[PDB]
Amino acid sequence: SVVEEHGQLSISNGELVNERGEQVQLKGMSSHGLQWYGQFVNYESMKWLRDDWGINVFRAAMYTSSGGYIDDPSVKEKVKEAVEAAIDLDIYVIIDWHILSDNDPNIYKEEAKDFFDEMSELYGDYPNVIYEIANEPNGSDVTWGNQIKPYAEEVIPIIRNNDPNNIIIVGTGTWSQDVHHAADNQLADPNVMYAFHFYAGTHGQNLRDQVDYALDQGAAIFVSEWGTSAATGDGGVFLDEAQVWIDFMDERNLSWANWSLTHKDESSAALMPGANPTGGWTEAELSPSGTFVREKIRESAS
Ligand SMILES: [Ca+2]
Ligand SMILES: [Ca+2]
Ligand SMILES: [Ca+2]
Ligand SMILES: [Ca+2]
Ligand SMILES: [Ca+2]
Ligand SMILES: [Ca+2]
Repeated sequence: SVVEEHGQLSISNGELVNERGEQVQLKGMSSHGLQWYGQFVNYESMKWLRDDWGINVFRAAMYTSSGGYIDDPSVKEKVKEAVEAAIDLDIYVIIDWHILSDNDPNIYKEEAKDFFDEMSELYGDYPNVIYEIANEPNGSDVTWGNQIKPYAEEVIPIIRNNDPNNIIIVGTGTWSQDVHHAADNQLADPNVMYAFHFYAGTHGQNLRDQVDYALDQGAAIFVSEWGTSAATGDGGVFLDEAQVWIDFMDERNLSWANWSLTHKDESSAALMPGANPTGGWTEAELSPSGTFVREKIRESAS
C-alpha cells in the first residue's frame, strides 16, 4: 500500500513529494553490509519490518570493498532479492553502492556505471527504486568540486538513459556531512537528493545548522544513514540526542534510514546477537537502539 499510495516520487523545490505533489516522508532501516549480514535481508524480514515496525523504505547496503561487490559480485544477488521483495511488499527500496574505505567514488567509477546501468535497466520502470550512487565519500582530498560532482555527472546519465525519473541520492564530503558544499554547487538533474549522515552520540547542533544551510539553498536532503551510537562506538546509545535529531527531521519532513539491521554486537545494531533472520522478533531480540527506532517508525505510521 505504501507505493500504491504515493507512486512515483519526485523532488519539488527541495521536497520529496508523491505523484500528487504531496509531501512524502520515508522512514525505514538500512541493512548492514550484505556481504556479512545478508541473511537479515529477505522477504519475510522485510515484511515483518513493514508490518510490525511500519517501515516504508528499505536500504540495501552493498559494500563495494571489504569483501563486497568488487571482489565478490555475487552479493548483487542479495540486492536483487531485496529489490524484488520491496516491489512485492509495495515499499520503497534504496540500492546503495556503499563506498567507505574506498573513499573516493572515482576508485570504482567504471564498475559503478556498469552496476547502475544493469539495475536501472532491470528496475527503472518501478517507482519503488531509489539509487544511492556513493554512500560516504570521505577524506580531506575528496571534495564535491574535484571528485564527487564529476562522478555523479557521469553516473546519473547512465541511470537516466534507462530511468528518466527515479530519485538518485548522491553522497557528500566528510562521510556525507558536507551538504553545504554540495548545496552551493548543485547538480542539474531535478530528481536528485544529497545524502546527510550522522551519529547521535557525536553530531549535534553544528551539523543541524549545516543541514539547514543546505536546505536554505533549495537542495533536497535524504538522511540515508544515521546511527544512535557515538562514532567511537563507545558509551552505548544516545537516544536523548537521537530524539533531538528525530524531531529536527520531522519538522523538516526529512526522509531517513537507520543503521542498521544486524545482530552484530555494536551499539548501533538494531538486533541482539542470535535474533531470527526472518523477523518475528521478540522485544528481547531488539537492542535499545532497535527498540527506540522501531518506536519512532511505529509512532508515525498509518
Ligand atoms: Ca524464500
Ligand atoms: Ca545498458
Ligand atoms: Ca523510472
Ligand atoms: Ca569523466
Ligand atoms: Ca556511516
Ligand atoms: Ca510530515
